[PDB]
Parts: sequence; structure tokens; C-alpha cells
Amino acid sequence: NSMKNIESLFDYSAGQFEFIDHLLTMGVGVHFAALIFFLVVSQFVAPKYRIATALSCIVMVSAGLILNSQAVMWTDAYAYVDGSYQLQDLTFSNGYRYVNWMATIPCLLLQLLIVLNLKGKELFSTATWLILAAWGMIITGYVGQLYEVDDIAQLMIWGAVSTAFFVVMNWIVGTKIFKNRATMLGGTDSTITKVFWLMMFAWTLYPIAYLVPAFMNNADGVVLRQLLFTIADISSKVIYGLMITYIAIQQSAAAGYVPAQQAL
Ligand SMILES: CCCCCCCC/C=C\CCCCCCCC(=O)OC[C@H](O)CO
Ligand SMILES: *C/C=C(C)/C=C/C=C(C)/C=C/C1=C(C)CCCC1(C)C
Ligand SMILES: CCCCCCCC/C=C\CCCCCCCC(=O)O
Ligand SMILES: [Cl-]
Repeated sequence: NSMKNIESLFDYSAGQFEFIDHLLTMGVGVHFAALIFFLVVSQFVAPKYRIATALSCIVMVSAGLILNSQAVMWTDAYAYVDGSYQLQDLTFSNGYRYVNWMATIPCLLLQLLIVLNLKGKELFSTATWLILAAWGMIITGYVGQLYEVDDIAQLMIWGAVSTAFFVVMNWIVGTKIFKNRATMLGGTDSTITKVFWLMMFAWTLYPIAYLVPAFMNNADGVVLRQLLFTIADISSKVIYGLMITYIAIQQSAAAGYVPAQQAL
């Protein structure tokens, strides 16, 4: 897991290494700060959409803990020796991001289906296919990055299979969105279309980070990847769940929930 990542191949200057450390530690604070926000606003959401904000809190801590885990792992693996930080232990890898995405993604998808006003049969059915599509995407992608050092061709093939799931997954998402936005209240039929494009953008940054070993195999590619992961995390989880929350509140107010109508 550790020796399989391009991180293990390079020494890092002080500036590259502190900069990565600060991207992770910052990612933690952003998520734990948003957790408090999502927490305080749960009271202004009608019982119908209130699980959607709870799922945001679950994401913020799930990501926060894996990011904080990367941060520490980052500093335990390297030591400043002779003017550069040099690998000292086999503790750091991006594999724990992948096993994290197995959890956060179903939560990010569920809160979408919730604000879309699905329920019962369709909610359980659409939920099942998306998580299996997402899990297929994640698993094929995890196996592929195990070769980002040894067999790039393999990374390309698994990346290809992973993208097949990704494409099927977004097609289902978009289909349910455009077929059910006429149901949403307070004018959120316009917001949800924006959230979808936000999904398409932020999520597409991930495969771009996945391919960094293929076009930038050096220490500055290790920095660019984390920088890309940071931008994707902040957009796919924080900004994403902020608009999920806005949508939830808006419809709560439009549906006659008083705490929502007074919050707004
Ligand atoms: C190795 C790469 C293999 C993959 C090659 C890519 C080919 C497919 C391209 C884009 C699909 C995008 C799907 C997501 C777009 C959402 C569109 C949508 O939501 O569905 C339309 C809806 O039915 C309207 O009513
Ligand atoms: C908060 C984290 C999120 C929403 C992670 C999303 C991850 C992806 C959309 C990953 C997609 C990949 C492919 C489409 C092919 C290459 C391998 C992956 C797993 C990086
Ligand atoms: C393949 C693994 C299974 C994945 C499917 C997970 C199913 C998720 C289904 C819906 C969970 C959200 C329930 C929220 C309903 C709100 C209604 C209420 O609580 O009164
Ligand atoms: Cl995550």
C-alpha cells in the first residue's frame, strides 16, 4: 500500500513538505468547522429533509478523520535529514482516501436523493444501484493505483473500467434529477441543476489526480495531487453539502416548517 505510491520515490524540500502538511491540516479545520455549521442548522430543517444535513455531518467527520490521519501519517513517515525530508517509515499512502470514499460517497448520494423528494421503493432502488456503481468505481480505482509505480498500463486499464462505472453513475443521477426537479419547492428546481454541474466538475478532479503519476512523476506532482484532492474535497463535500442544506431549508419553508421560514 505504502511502497506502491509515487510519494515513496522522492525526497521533498522543506517547502513542498510543509505545504502538503498544511493542506491536510487545513482540510481538517474546514471540515470540522462545517460540521458545527451543519449541526446548528439541523434544527431549522423539517423532519423530511433533516437526515440530509445529518449525512453532511457524517461526511465532515469521516473526511476530517481521514485527513487528520493523512496529516499525522505524513509527518511520521519523513524526517528532515541533510536539507530534505526523506522517507523513514512505510506509513503514508492514498489508499485510505479510497477506502474512505466508500463511505462518504453513499452519504453524498443519499442526501441528493433525499432533497429530490424520492421515497420508498424508488429511494431504496435508486440508492442501491448508485452505491454499487460507486463502489464498483472505487474498488476498480483502488486496485489501479496500486500500480501507479509498477505498471502504468494497468493503472490505465483499471482507470478505464472505473470510468465506466463513473459514467453510468452520473447518468442515473442526472436522470433522476431532471425527471424529479418539477416536484421540488421554493424554486429549488433551479438550484438542484446547479448542484449537479457542481458534482460533475468537482468529482472529475479526482481521476485527474489519479493520473498525476502518468504525466507528472516527480515531487511537484505529489504536491499537485494533494492540491487537487484538497480542491475536490472542499467542493464535493463542503460546498456540495452547503447547497444540499440550502435546498433542504428552502423546501422546509415552502412546505410550511416554521423554523425554516424564520431562519430564512
Ligand atoms: C473510457 C471512457 C469511457 C466513457 C466514454 C464517455 C462516453 C459518455 C460521455 C458522457 C456521459 C455523461 C453521462 C452524464 C450526463 C448526464 C446526462 C443525463 O442526466 O441524462 C440525460 C437525461 O435523460 C436527460 O433527460
Ligand atoms: C469526497 C470524495 C469524493 C466525492 C470522491 C469521488 C471520487 C471519484 C469520482 C473517483 C473517480 C475515479 C474514476 C472516475 C476513474 C479513476 C479512479 C477514480 C476512483 C479516482
Ligand atoms: C447495496 C447496499 C445497500 C445500499 C442501499 C441503502 C438504502 C438507503 C435508503 C434510504 C435511507 C434514507 C432513509 C430516509 C427516509 C426518510 C423518511 C423518514 O425517516 O421518515
Ligand atoms: Cl473522504
